[PDB]
Amino acid sequence: GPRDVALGSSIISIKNQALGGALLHSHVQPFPEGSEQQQVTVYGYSDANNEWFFQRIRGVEPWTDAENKTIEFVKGGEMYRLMHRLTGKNLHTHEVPAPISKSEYEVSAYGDVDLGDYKDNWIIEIVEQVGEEDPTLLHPLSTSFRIKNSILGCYLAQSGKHLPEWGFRQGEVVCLKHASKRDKRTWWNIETHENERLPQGE
Repeated sequence: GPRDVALGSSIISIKNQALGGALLHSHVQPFPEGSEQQQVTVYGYSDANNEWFFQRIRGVEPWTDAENKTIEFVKGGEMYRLMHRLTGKNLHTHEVPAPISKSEYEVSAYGDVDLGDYKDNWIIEIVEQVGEEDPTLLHPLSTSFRIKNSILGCYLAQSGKHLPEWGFRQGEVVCLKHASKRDKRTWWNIETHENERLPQGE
């Protein structure tokens, strides 16, 4: 994949860095309780349901494919939405107990490019850059980053718990309250990166 992730046109999968860390995932299956919205999980194999792309925050006009004039790069410290590619939904959280980790917040996929709320805005916080590439940008594999909800202030995390059979026993994803900086369940990296507009990164 290309070395720098772009807003909108970069298709990425995102891997958790804790032990047993897997790929951020969504599918057209609802939570049976909680908010009953579309599930978000982690999955262990390559799959089109692992594909996400970055979108502009709620509050400004969104990026669209017809925007051929400009390529913008995702920057540490800035806010973005994360869109599930196949379903078009926003990575979402809210003050709802998580399915298994009842003291944490449930994470779902909700809405679309136009519909949702400001809990779809996440701060991308870069916490480690391997190599001497632009420290402000996201690079596949070498960048570790955290995903902090702009409204609730919690961190996206692979909890370590497994969902029941209704979540195909995939891994629970939560928004951790009071996470430590060095809690690797809240550390993520770009695993795969696809973008036809960018120089390929050999």
